Amino acid sequence: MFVLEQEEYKREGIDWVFIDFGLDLAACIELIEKPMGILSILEEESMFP
Amino acid sequence: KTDVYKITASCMHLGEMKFKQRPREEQAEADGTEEGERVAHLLGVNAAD
Repeated sequence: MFVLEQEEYKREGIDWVFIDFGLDLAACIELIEKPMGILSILEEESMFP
Repeated sequence: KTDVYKITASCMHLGEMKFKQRPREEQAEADGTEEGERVAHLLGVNAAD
C-alpha cells in the first residue's frame, strides 16, 4: 500500500518525490547473522542420543 | 482485400516500439503508443491487453 506502487514510480522517471511512511517490520522474519538459525540447530542435533 | 493487407502491414509497424533503458531494475516499458497502436487497430486485439 505504500511501497510497491512506488517501486514502479521511481523507475518511471516521473516527478514524484518518494513518500516514506516509517512502517517496517522486516527484521524478524529470518535471522540477520546466519539464515534460519534456530531451525538448523533444532534439526541437526535431534539424532544425537 | 483490406483484410489481408491489414494483417500483412503490421509487420512493418511493429519494429517502431522503442524500449528505453530506465536502469532501476532494467524492466523497460517502451516510449510511446502509436507504434503499437498501428499494430493493434489493424488486428482488433484488446488494446489494453
